[PDB]
Amino acid sequence: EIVLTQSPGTLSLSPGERATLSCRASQSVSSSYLAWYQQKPGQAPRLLIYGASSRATGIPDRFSGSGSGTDFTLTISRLEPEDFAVYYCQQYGSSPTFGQGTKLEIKRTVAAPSVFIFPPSDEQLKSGTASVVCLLNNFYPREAKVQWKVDNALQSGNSQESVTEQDSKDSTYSLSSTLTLSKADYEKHKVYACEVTHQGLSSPVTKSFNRGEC
Amino acid sequence: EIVLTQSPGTLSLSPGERATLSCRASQSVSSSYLAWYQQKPGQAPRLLIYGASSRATGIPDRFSGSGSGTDFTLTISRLEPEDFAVYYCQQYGSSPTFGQGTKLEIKRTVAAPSVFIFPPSDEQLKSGTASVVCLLNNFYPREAKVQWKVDNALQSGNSQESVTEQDSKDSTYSLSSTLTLSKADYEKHKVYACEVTHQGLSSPVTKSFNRGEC
Amino acid sequence: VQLVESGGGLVQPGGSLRLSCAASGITVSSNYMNWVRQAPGKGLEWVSLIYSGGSTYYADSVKGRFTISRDNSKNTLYLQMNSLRAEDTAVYHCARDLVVYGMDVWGQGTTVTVSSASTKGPSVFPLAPSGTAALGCLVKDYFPEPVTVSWNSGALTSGVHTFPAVLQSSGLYSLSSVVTVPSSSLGTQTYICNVNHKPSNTKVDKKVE
Amino acid sequence: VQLVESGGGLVQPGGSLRLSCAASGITVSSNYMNWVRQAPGKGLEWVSLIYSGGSTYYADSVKGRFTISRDNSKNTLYLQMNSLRAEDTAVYHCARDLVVYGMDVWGQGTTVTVSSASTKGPSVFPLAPSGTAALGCLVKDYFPEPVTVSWNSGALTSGVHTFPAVLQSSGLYSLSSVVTVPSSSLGTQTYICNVNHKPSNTKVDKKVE
Repeated sequence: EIVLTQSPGTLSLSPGERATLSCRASQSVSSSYLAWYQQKPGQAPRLLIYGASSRATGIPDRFSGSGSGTDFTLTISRLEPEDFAVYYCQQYGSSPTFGQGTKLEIKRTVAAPSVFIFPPSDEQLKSGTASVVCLLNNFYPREAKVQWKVDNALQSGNSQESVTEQDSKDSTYSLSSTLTLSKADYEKHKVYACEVTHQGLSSPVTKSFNRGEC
Repeated sequence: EIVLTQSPGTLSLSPGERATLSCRASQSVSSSYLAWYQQKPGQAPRLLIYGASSRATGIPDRFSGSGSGTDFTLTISRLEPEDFAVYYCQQYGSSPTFGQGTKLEIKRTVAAPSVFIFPPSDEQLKSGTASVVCLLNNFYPREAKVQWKVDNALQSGNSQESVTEQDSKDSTYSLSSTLTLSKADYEKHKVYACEVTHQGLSSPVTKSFNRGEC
Repeated sequence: VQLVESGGGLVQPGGSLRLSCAASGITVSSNYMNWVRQAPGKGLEWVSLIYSGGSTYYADSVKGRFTISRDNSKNTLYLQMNSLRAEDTAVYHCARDLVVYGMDVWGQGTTVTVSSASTKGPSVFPLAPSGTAALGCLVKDYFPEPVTVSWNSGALTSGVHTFPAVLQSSGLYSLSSVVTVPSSSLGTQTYICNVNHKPSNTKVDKKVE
Repeated sequence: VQLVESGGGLVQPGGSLRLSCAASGITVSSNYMNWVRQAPGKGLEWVSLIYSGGSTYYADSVKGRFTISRDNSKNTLYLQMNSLRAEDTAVYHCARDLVVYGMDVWGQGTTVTVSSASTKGPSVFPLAPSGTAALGCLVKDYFPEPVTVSWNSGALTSGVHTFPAVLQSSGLYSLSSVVTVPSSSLGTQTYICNVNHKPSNTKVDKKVE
């Protein structure tokens, strides 16, 4: 079957510049079936390119397809604000197949995060489960690492993360890493730390608390 | 494909006697897919025989199947009143196909019809259409002929027939024939004859009227 | 153990409709299932087969216009019909196929009527006589079926014959209902047929004299 | 020119549901029509194709569980989902394929969720603090989607961060909502998060201190 690998996983550029998106097929592929689509959050996709180089009606002049065989390239000459979204490529043999997707992202000043750690609320410690939340407020770039340490012991597989959409005001990100533990296993240690590693920090910041200490 | 040919189309026998319904297949056929069904007037079919000679549960001993190759026969050893219905046969290759159906009705005496003819009402002659009705009441067997003579002109393609189900009390049928003409074509002629022909009549009886004579 | 059909009604030529078949006693997802129709006064006609493994089979008369499907959580078989024609007018059954053991469970079925007609009411004209006398009523030009014709509001039944409707060239139905009485009673007993056609909210009571 | 999807909702694992796609501006029976779903935070996955001529094609992940149908006069494309699983939880779109000219018309879609989950209630725990300070509210163990989190009944908006929900091992969602305020205003301003989960008839105002 046909498989379409889009590169890169996410492209990071500022307005006015030129984006060069890459769609890659697994075998030689016709240039008449390879459509490009644009999808903005919470909306259906928009057809941008069809065939391989043709603008759908109502698609302005900044958008342009190219390529053939196995490598095809959507290119946007001069980026505008409304062009930051996700872009998929189509190919169609016996049936349609899509690519995984490429994200556009606003490059900004390399900004350090704001690192906070919270202990479990006393209410939740009655229910029998402890959630230890670590907040990283407004950093850039999106790429960071949260490492939970419990009594000088690396924590693995018991945390979960989530991130917000690139903020429309200061074009930065925010992350929430939740460590979940049983009340019994919580009461078995003392030092809970969250050591963050980001490009805006000269050395890894570590916020921490000690259990049961006002 | 497979095509099934039941014979006879209409089998007439009295209660008690033995019924031999025939089903004919257009080509060689496996005895393992051939079923018989019973349909009483206004009821969904009932599975009677499956495979070729196997009674479905709830079906009495009086029913019994047989046959192989291209000819098969359903056999009702001793008829009963509730066995007077239509009987279909099934065969099946890539998909099911059925037969045309055999009607099994009561065989009674040779009772002669009683003929009546009706002119179009004055109310309809205001509408602009003339329906002339001829009635044949309580007769057996079902096989009869109705002929319209308008001024001794045998009328063709302008009449219709319908017949009641064999009556539950005396095992007799009844037929209705309607001659639809226009008010102008009706008033062009005088004698509207309906000449009936049946086995209970030594010679055909005609009932007729003269248009506009009280 | 039951098979109950729904969805059947009136549709114009070129329209569509979907027939429901709610099952209890057998699970549709685990059976060969069939759709078999019966045109008026005609024999049975297989239409749609569906394997328990999703594979489907249709007769050449409805290929490309019908679609058979099911719904396991609800335990209901469906038959979708598109681009309907007049010939498709029939009563439709859903039945379980055991292939080698025949079809052992049927549903009473639903009635489907395709025509480009409307839903009008019938006119009642009389049929008057001149050793038994004959008189009757003509219920002509009405769509759709049925109508109900009694005599004397149900008192007169001995000797009554109401006929099967005929579908005229106009696309409208028409039938006749008669009764045979002793000739002498023509001047003593009053004869009135009773015609009701629920589709058109029409009820008529006509005196034959 | 529109494609309007209906039918989406919650289904237990192993149950069945049918989705609708109402059209205007294109006539469905003449077009290639496609069903394409999108799981939360995933990409586009092609699901079901249907030719103008009725030929069907399915992706291997749904072959045997999904049926694609239409209906000419109702101009509505359908998708029958059977034996649903957890993976099929997604937003489901219908689109008009022009093959070479790609898919030029799409619908905003209807959301499908699959889970033996129940409904419970979102427990709201405080995220209390002890240059700038941070406080928040942990909304934990509610299902299904979604919840609305405001602060000071809408007054405080500057610096608020409502995180997208994560789905825990129990089959239960959970998210956090935080706000950064000046470190001094801790003793003077009252901070209460406002949480509302309409499915479970649950609204909470928790004070963080």
